[PDB]
Amino acid sequence: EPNPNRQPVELNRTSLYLGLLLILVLALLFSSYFFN
Amino acid sequence: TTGERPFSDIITSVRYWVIHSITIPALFIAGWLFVSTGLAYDVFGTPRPDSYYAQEQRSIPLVTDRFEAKQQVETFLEQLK
Amino acid sequence: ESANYGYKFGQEEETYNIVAAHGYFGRLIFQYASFNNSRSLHFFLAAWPVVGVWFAALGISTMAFNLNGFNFNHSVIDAKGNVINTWADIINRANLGMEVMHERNAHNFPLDLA
Amino acid sequence: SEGGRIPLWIVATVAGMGVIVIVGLFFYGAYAGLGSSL
Amino acid sequence: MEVNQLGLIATALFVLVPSVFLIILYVQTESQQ
Amino acid sequence: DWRVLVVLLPVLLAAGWAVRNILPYAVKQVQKLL
Amino acid sequence: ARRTWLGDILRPLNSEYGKVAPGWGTTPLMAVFMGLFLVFLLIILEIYNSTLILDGVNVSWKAL
Amino acid sequence: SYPIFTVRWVAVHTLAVPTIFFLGAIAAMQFIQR
Amino acid sequence: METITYVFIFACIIALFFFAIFFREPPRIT
Amino acid sequence: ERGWFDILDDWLKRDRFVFVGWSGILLFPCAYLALGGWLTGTTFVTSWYTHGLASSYLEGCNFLTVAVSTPANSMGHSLLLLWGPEAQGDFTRWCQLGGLWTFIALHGAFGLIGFMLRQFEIARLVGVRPYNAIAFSAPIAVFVSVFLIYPLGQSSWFFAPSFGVAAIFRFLLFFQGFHNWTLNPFHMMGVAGVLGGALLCAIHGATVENTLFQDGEGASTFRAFNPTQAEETYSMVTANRFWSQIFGIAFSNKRWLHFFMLFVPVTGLWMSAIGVVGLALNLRSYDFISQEIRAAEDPEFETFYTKNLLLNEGIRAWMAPQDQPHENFVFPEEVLPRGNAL
Amino acid sequence: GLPWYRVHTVLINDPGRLIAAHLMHTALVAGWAGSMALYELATFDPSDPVLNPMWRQGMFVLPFMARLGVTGSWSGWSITGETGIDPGFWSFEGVALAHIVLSGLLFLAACWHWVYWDLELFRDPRTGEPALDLPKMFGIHLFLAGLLCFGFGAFHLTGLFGPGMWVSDPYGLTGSVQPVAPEWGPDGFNPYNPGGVVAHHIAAGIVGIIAGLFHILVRPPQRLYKALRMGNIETVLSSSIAAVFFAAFVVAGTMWYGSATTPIELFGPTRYQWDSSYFQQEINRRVQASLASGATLEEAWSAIPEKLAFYDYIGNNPAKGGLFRTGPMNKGDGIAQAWKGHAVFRNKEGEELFVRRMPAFFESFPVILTDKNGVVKADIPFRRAESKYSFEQQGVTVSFYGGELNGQTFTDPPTVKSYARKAIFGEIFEFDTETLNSDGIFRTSPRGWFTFAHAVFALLFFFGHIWHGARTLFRDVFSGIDPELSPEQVEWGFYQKVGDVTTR
Amino acid sequence: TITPSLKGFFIGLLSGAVVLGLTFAVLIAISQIDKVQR
Amino acid sequence: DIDGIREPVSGSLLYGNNIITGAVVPSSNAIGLHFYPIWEAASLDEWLYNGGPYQLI
Ligand code: CLA
Ligand code: CLA
Ligand code: CLA
Ligand code: CLA
Ligand SMILES: C=Cc1c(C)c2cc3nc(c4c5[nH]c(cc6nc(cc1[nH]2)C(C)=C6CC)c(C)c5C(=O)[C@@H]4C(=O)OC)[C@@H](CCC(=O)OC/C=C(\C)CCC[C@H](C)CCC[C@H](C)CCCC(C)C)[C@@H]3C
Ligand SMILES: CCCCCCCCCCCCCCCC(=O)OC[C@H](COP(=O)(O)OC[C@@H](O)CO)OC(=O)CCCCCCCCCCCCCCC
Ligand SMILES: CC1=C(/C=C/C(C)=C/C=C/C(C)=C/C=C/C=C(C)/C=C/C=C(C)/C=C/C2=C(C)CCCC2(C)C)C(C)(C)CCC1
Ligand SMILES: CC1=C(/C=C/C(C)=C/C=C/C(C)=C/C=C/C=C(C)/C=C/C=C(C)/C=C/C2=C(C)CCCC2(C)C)C(C)(C)CCC1
Ligand SMILES: CCCCCCCS[C@@H]1O[C@H](CO)[C@@H](O)[C@H](O)[C@H]1O
Ligand SMILES: CCCCCCCS[C@@H]1O[C@H](CO)[C@@H](O)[C@H](O)[C@H]1O
Ligand code: OEY
Ligand SMILES: [Ca+2]
Ligand SMILES: [Cl-]
Ligand SMILES: [Cl-]
Ligand SMILES: [Fe+2]
Ligand SMILES: [Mg+2]
Repeated sequence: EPNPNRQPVELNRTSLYLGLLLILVLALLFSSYFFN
Repeated sequence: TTGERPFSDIITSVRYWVIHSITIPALFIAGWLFVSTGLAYDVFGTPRPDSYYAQEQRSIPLVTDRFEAKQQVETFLEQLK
Repeated sequence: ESANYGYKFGQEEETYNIVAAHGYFGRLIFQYASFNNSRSLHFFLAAWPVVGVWFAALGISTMAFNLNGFNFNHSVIDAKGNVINTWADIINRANLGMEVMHERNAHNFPLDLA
Repeated sequence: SEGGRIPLWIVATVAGMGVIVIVGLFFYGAYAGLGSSL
Repeated sequence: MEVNQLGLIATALFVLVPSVFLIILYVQTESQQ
Repeated sequence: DWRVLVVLLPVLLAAGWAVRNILPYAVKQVQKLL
Repeated sequence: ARRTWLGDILRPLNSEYGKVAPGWGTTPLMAVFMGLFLVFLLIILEIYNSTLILDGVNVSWKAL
Repeated sequence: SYPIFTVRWVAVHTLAVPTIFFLGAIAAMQFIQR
Repeated sequence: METITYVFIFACIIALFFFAIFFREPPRIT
Repeated sequence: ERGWFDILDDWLKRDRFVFVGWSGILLFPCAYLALGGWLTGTTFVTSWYTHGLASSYLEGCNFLTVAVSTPANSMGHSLLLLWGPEAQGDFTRWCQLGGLWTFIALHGAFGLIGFMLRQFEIARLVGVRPYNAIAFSAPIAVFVSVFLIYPLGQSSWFFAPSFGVAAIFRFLLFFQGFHNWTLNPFHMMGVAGVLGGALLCAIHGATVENTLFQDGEGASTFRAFNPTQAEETYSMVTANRFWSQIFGIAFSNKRWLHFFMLFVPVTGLWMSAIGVVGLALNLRSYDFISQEIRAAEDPEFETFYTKNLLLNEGIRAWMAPQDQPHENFVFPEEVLPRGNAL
Repeated sequence: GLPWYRVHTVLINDPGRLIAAHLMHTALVAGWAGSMALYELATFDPSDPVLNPMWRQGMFVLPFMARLGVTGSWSGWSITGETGIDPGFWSFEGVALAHIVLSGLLFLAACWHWVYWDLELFRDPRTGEPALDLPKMFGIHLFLAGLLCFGFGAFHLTGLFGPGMWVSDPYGLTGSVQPVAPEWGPDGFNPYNPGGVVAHHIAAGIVGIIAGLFHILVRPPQRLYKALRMGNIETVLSSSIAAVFFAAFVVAGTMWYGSATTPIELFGPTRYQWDSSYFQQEINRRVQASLASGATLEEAWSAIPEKLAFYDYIGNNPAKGGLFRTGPMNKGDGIAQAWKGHAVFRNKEGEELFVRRMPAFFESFPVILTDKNGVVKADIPFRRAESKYSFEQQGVTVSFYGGELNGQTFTDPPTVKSYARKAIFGEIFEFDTETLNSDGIFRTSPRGWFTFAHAVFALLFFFGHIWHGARTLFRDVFSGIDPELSPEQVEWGFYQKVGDVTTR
Repeated sequence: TITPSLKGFFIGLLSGAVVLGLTFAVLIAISQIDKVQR
Repeated sequence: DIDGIREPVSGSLLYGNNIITGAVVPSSNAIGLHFYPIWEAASLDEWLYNGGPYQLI
């Protein structure tokens, strides 16, 4: 039987841009320390 | 409004000033005397200008033991002649 | 759903209740420390950091001409004339470490005048 | 007695002047006695 | 320069895993009517 | 200590004074709330 | 829903949802234990902190 | 019409009374000489 | 290797600027 | 069921000039005691026996140099209760041993707890969401990590910040010299959050003030607003176009805008908090190992990183003996790191 | 649809799948413990518990296995230096394997509970809706926890039926797993008395059983049920998160300060042992005792165990590392090979001089030598031109007693200076820096990393508690406030009591 | 044995109890005198 | 050579810097406040040694 609690998930484009910018800036910041 | 008398109402009343033209100077003078009598020094254990050091000493009376700190300070105060 | 979808770009009506926010913050402190005028509030938001950063900038720009921070080095002296250190003097010690180590090969004469 | 007799602007003025007196006293103290470096 | 060589993969994964996460979420959002 | 009475005396005279001036209205408020 | 043997066995353990005691119930009692617990914590903190020093309790590696 | 002694009264004076006392103390300090 | 990494990340960020600016969700008045 | 609890609840939540509430029972004494404690200390109490410093108005310090200083290093992490084994009920000794520091820090901690409970309580009474409290989590994280966790990681309370302007400056310089704290990416995120916050504050405020609708005739635009009006007082659409054309991107969602204004500084402060928790253990972002290997081998290799390390070494050597009197550092002139001439 | 940060909220009214998710989490954590143990066992060098114990090697879970009595490998070695032992099944490998298998079983169970989510058990008998009776659930789980706690204390720790636990002497020289008797007196609350650990689990276990029976049999009062929203599982999330960051701060603290459950042979020394020269004092005490009994300097110092000397060295201080200085301590100063012996510095006049030890605060520290009275007698100058205390001027020599350099004296300034530089770190060791390509820079121990991770997680979880607590108490306004909020409910004086419309 | 610090502990305990007790006694008294109107 | 004492400071990634340590280094102290455009240099190599890019930027 199909579970009635299932919900669709969303991520709009602006959230994609924001998220990508966060990940990339965090990488740009921490990478020096990873290489050390 | 929350029911209390408005501040502007009170601080422009003659009575407010009858009371506070007394109570405020009195407090001021009380504090002044608290210092001028030297009471503050003894209450808080703050050194007077002539009691940071013994006359020839240049070392700080630094507390160096946790449970004997009180005794240390008292000893330091003794060594001030 | 995201609460943000409750706002639609260009809608004529406000998306929050400024009277509720005012009632809340006004009770948080007291009534007369809370803005009830959005214009004067937003103006405050604008003015405070802008004026502050103006002062920071003027700080750098005036220290450019060596009108420097407060100097209380050895400001407190006991009855005999012993220096009683304050936190200002500790700061001075740290400042000295910086001064003596900075550009370690560039100074030939005892004062770093620029 | 009845609130409203003494005009607010006079109160404000006297108060402000008191503030200036006391703060002036503190700045004077920066140059005399303790903490004056002398 | 004697950098820690793991830095490379650490950085790569740091970028790729969450980025890919977002991309999956975005694309399947667009493909919904 | 004499300095304690010297320092407390102005404040005590102040309290006594404000009590003198405000007492009737004070008992009026206390009675009113009761 | 689907019944199972284990489900039927456990069924009464999950059947009193929302059942409450009226009013304040055992809240006073609870409060007491909380009070007690607080003091207990205070004690073990202050022992660890050397703010409370007890005979025979040497808060050090040199305990044993 | 209005009460004199309220929560606000108490809050105001717990801050105001020590403040004037302290201002007197610090004012006095300005005349201390080493 | 590190240099390539740093410059790569940077380059991605600039590319991202391009897309976020010119290929943004259009604000639509309603 | 109107028992005493409910009557008390009635009284505590009366709409008065200063709201009290249940939280008020915790908030008001603690806050009051912290404030009074700082005012008392900075006015009257010395740091002679704990730091070898004058720190009060009574001693001749001014507003910038007064402080309630931390206890002596010898106290360890003692609660320094007035009735505790160090002061033994002696108020004066307690003041001289640094009791006011733990007094202020602890009453201050519980005060902050009280304030945030107050935010929750009032939020619940009025019917708003508790985002203000949530936002206030960030100051609490900062306070707790810097004033409690950080010294708890170290040898004693002595190395916590002392409560004063110059004392805090010293704290900053210490963190540079010993911890190389500016190099720490968690601090960096904090800086980004705080400056980003200030930036958002300015830019949102200015944008609103410069996209106002003419809703009045006067040259003072402040009058042309009514708290109960339904219409927006400024044009989001014009704001959006302006920023889209000036800067490339712009907000289009107001809820998202104000959430973002919540998000940036709160998150920044939380990040700095994490970094300081690291510094409690001296788990620093002090060096870049590759830089040090190269520089050790290659005396012509210089960067701003190595330059700053030379500065840190100076800070440590020159400030340690006076800043850490209990250590009894005697550093002869000849061992002090110095560049040429200076 | 759901924003990315709410995807897991689909479980809130689905007990079966909530259980599936919890099962999956448990499987993941068990699998991590297994994998982590296997990695450590693949990298652990068991060949020298004296100068290369587990905490020098970056071992994180090995010490937690050792702490509770797993000390042996199937390959025949044990962490206390024995060879030819049979640890039975419950070796490090056996523990790792059991966790891996548990992980697989929990994975399968998670699948089953995911697919068969619609169980009658999760429905309320009266309403037919999904419902969990959280108060009774709490009673049941609390009772089980009480049982487990009690059993752990009474059987495992005591050795009644189990190995006991890691105990040691005050200097962490002779650690082993031993049965521990409960301490029922006030010293039971001494964090350094392990008897207290035992007593705690027995007593708290019984209390847990009693309390559990109580929460099984006695319903919540209406007023607490309402106040805490006990019908809402998120209230349990909030208070559980609170308990958990509480616990986290406590284990961070006891890991940093030390206790009977964080032994130095398993996690390394504490920073405070360096701060107070804990080990140096015991070393000196033993040496003084030998000299008292007529032994020579060389005898007195050669009698000092290398293990004890190794504790008295700042490279084992957990407050000396760095956030991005990764890996085992061996990667920093090297793999310790041997004590060089105790360095005794002397000047031309034959006075004994003492190197000022490095405080943990300093990445670097000058080399300064005093006499017993703390008077500076020699140093390594920065500016040479007005040097008065140079080793060359002062004719400083170093002699070694004990260790590989026993009986030797060095008189050439460069050598003497080398040893003085090492002497600021405490006792001096020979390190193999080649094997690991060690870079010479200090790293922290498992004590450090544990403490850091758990202080940070405790702090973040505080925020978790705030967030979920807020969501529990403000569920009605989560999506926003009442569009018909009366301006007079929020304006002043309209109601006597804030928020109470019956007080207008 | 009652060490001086155990005594100190009891004094702190009793002080706290007295502070809280007086506070709540006053609060309850005032609450009972100045009731809200419904 | 930021401070003009023939002691060149490395600022670029290719010359041993990471994102955190890297910089465009201020022009040489020997230049002071003199205007140093590219065409005042005898070569680009000179210009680079003396920190011309800082001024241009
Ligand atoms: C109202 C809120 C409040 C809170 C949360 C605090 C909290 C604190 N105070 Mg502050 N204080 C307050 C108000 C408050 N204070 C007020 C109004 C004053 C003025 C009187 C003070 C004056 C003051 C001083 C002078 C000092 C403190 C100190 C402290 C700290 C130690 C407290 C302690 O150990 O008590 C322990 C007591 C309790 C926890 C009471 C619990 C009662 C239990 C639950 C009931 C059982 C009691 C039982 C019947 C007693 C049996 C006794 C018998 C065995 C002999 C703690 C941070 C100390 C400090 O800051 O050290 C640095 C300190 O020296 N406070
Ligand atoms: C009857 C015999 C008996 C004995 C001998 C013990 C012995 C012990 N108990 Mg147990 N206990 C018992 C019965 C017993 N218990 C019973 C019947 C219960 C009721 C179920 C408990 C409930 C209990 C709890 C809840 C705890 C103990 C703990 C302990 C240990 C205390 C030593 C220590 O390391 O404290 C260390 C811990 C403290 C000194 C308390 C810390 C309190 C914190 C500081 C409060 C503030 C938290 C705050 C959020 C921190 C954030 C601020 C910060 C970041 C600055 C010791 C093993 C403690 C423990 O396990 O420690 C490892 C502990 O937390 N016991
Ligand atoms: C409680 C957690 C914990 C702790 C305390 C340890 C401790 C240890 N590990 Mg173990 N480990 C763990 C969990 C843990 N581990 C987990 C979950 C895994 C699986 C990945 C491992 C896998 C593992 C391996 C493979 C190895 C270790 C090793 C070690 C040892 C060296 C540690 C080191 O160099 O770290 C370095 C720590 C850092 C560089 C800090 C990381 C800081 C992060 C990246 C910050 C992230 C910031 C974030 C993006 C900010 C977001 C902001 C945004 C929200 C706005 C040390 C004893 C090593 C060892 O010596 O083995 C013998 C080793 O080789 N561990
Ligand atoms: C027992 C622990 C626990 C549990 C069961 C939950 C459960 C929940 N949280 Mg809460 N939360 C917790 C702790 C917990 N939280 C803590 C410690 C914090 C502070 C950081 C929060 C802060 C928080 C916020 C701000 C929000 C939630 C929300 C939620 C709900 C939706 C979660 C979701 O879909 O994320 C989905 C997450 C992802 C799809 C990716 C997350 C990637 C993270 C950031 C990095 C990866 C972590 C890594 C894989 C695992 C590390 C393990 C670590 C413990 C060592 C769900 C009920 C949301 C909610 O209330 O919805 C209504 C919500 O907005 N939580
Ligand atoms: C130094 C910087 C700084 C100060 C002085 C500060 C101050 C304040 N923040 C408040 C609020 C906030 N701050 C917030 C976000 C931030 N706050 C920030 C930084 C600061 N915030 C930053 C960077 C952020 C971004 C995230 C939010 C979201 C709020 C609020 O909602 C709240 C507010 O109402 O603002 C209007 C108020 C809390 C009132 C209160 O707790 O009363 C109770 C007083 C108590 C409990 C006493 C505290 C005792 C302290 C902790 C220790 C003792 C300190 C001494 C008395 C003085 C020492 C002085 C020396 C150091 C020089 C208060 C005005
Ligand atoms: C008159 C004093 C000027 C002080 C410096 C400038 C402050 C105002 C500029 C902030 C720029 C923010 C960005 C634009 C934000 C923006 O668009 O503003 C808009 C806002 C409202 O504009 P209106 O058009 O309604 O009024 C301005 C004119 O049109 C005249 O009606 O302007 C003002 O309120 C001007 C206030 C003048 C009086 C302000 C006095 C403030 C200083 C008080 C003393 C503080 C000293 C502290 C020292 C420690
Ligand atoms: C500690 C302690 C305590 C408490 C005490 C208290 C509570 C106190 C209070 C105190 C106080 C409460 C004080 C106050 C003071 C104040 C002051 C000192 C003020 C000053 C001010 C001024 C000087 C001003 C200035 C200004 C500004 C700021 C801005 C505007 C302008 C002007 C210039 C006006 C007890 C006994 C419980 C116990 C023991 C310990
Ligand atoms: C099926 C089956 C089986 C098997 C099983 C298995 C094979 C398992 C495995 C499992 C596993 C093998 C698992 C693992 C896991 C792991 C994990 C889960 C991890 C995680 C991690 C993390 C989460 C991390 C994070 C981080 C990072 C990355 C960085 C730093 C920071 C941190 C820490 C945050 C058997 C035959 C038995 C039986 C039944 C069936
Ligand atoms: C699922 C496959 C895993 C099988 C591994 C079983 C190891 S069994 C293990 O073997 C050791 C051999 O020296 C013995 O010392 C030990 O007593 C015995 O329990
Ligand atoms: C000229 C050097 C003569 C004295 C030897 C130096 C002090 S001792 C030396 O210290 C090294 C760390 O730098 C260790 O790696 C090595 O094992 C140890 O022999
Ligand atoms: O800091 Mn000090 O003072 Ca202004 O110059 Mn003189 O030495 Mn150098 O050139 Mn860069 O810096
Ligand atoms: Ca004189
Ligand atoms: Cl420099
Ligand atoms: Cl010069
Ligand atoms: Fe706004
Ligand atoms: Mg003066």
